[PDB]
Amino acid sequence: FGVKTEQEDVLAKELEDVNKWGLHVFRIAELSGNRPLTVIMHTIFQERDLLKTFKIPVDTLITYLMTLEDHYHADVAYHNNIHAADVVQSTHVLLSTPALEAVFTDLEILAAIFASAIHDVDHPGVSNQFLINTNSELALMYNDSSVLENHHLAVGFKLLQEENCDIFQNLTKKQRQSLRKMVIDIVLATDMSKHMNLLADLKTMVETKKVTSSGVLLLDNYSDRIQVLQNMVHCADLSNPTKPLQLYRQWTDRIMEEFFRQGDRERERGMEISPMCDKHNASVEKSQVGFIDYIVHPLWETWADLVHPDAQDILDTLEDNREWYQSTIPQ
Ligand SMILES: O=c1c2cccnc2n(-c2cccc([N+](=O)[O-])c2)c(=O)n1Cc1ccncc1
Ligand SMILES: [Mg+2]
Ligand SMILES: [Zn+2]
Repeated sequence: FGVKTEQEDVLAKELEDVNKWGLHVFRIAELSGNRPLTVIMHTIFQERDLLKTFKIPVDTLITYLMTLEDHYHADVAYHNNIHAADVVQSTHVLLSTPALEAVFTDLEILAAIFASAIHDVDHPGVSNQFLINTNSELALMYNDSSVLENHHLAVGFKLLQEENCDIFQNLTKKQRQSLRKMVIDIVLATDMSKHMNLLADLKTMVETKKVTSSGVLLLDNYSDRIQVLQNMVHCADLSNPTKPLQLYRQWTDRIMEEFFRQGDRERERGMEISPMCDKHNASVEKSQVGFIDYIVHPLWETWADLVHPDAQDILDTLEDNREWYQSTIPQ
């Protein structure tokens, strides 16, 4: 016809909030026919002019994106395509913070967004330790070391080889080598076993924080640049408690569903039930307050310092949600 369907128009209107924290990502998932990752990535690529800059054919991008999304598991409650789309969109917002204006190149931006899109692809909904303890083929391949995170990368890159999926076909070898290194460095840093070290180095960076009069951040070497990009995507990955409570509670329900399912599998197998995975011995409210106090608030407070005052509202929202859960603990 040449004109959008009414569902497509309603989807387009929702996507006008692509640059805002708290996008209605679950509504977009529904309106797009469970294509949140494809539609959100396409919108962001168009907005940042990445198709023109990197000479990506539009049909190749849509084909690759649909293929990537298809390799997230629809049966997995949390680590699915909706989570991927959320992490992409959250990274997209963080990249555009005033404190980071003109800091990153288009290739570095491409790296952060692509890494976000692929960072949990083909997740089975169980932890690295579950895969290790069962002597899974994946664990054997990857020597029990960042098993899932290595796999997410291998799959994200492998899918480029499917029919009309090589979205990097026009990049030079130099551009591809740089992009690849950045993407690998970012996704391997999403392993939660790397969190404390990652946070340690972010703190040190804030301690030595340098800024150019009219104060955008100053980053002079790859180590500093990649460190900020790694922590940015890690912040996006751990951004659920910083969103409006209506969104945050949906994510909590999903991750508890996934965790309890793993616990049920551990129980039926005679394995010890992993932390937070026992549906018969859970303290959801207590656990969220602990999660925030020990992991999420320390990370985000440090990020907020790096980009001060850009992240004040995000940090305020986190603190409100923390107090809500705290007030909800049965004594
Ligand atoms: O993003 C969230 C997450 C997001 C929303 C709600 N809860 C989350 N929790 C969570 C769940 C139960 C208990 C605790 N705890 O610290 O005691 C944390 C989590 O660990 N992450 C990070 C994470 C996500 C996926 N796999 C492992 C860790
Ligand atoms: Mg992960
Ligand atoms: Zn993730």
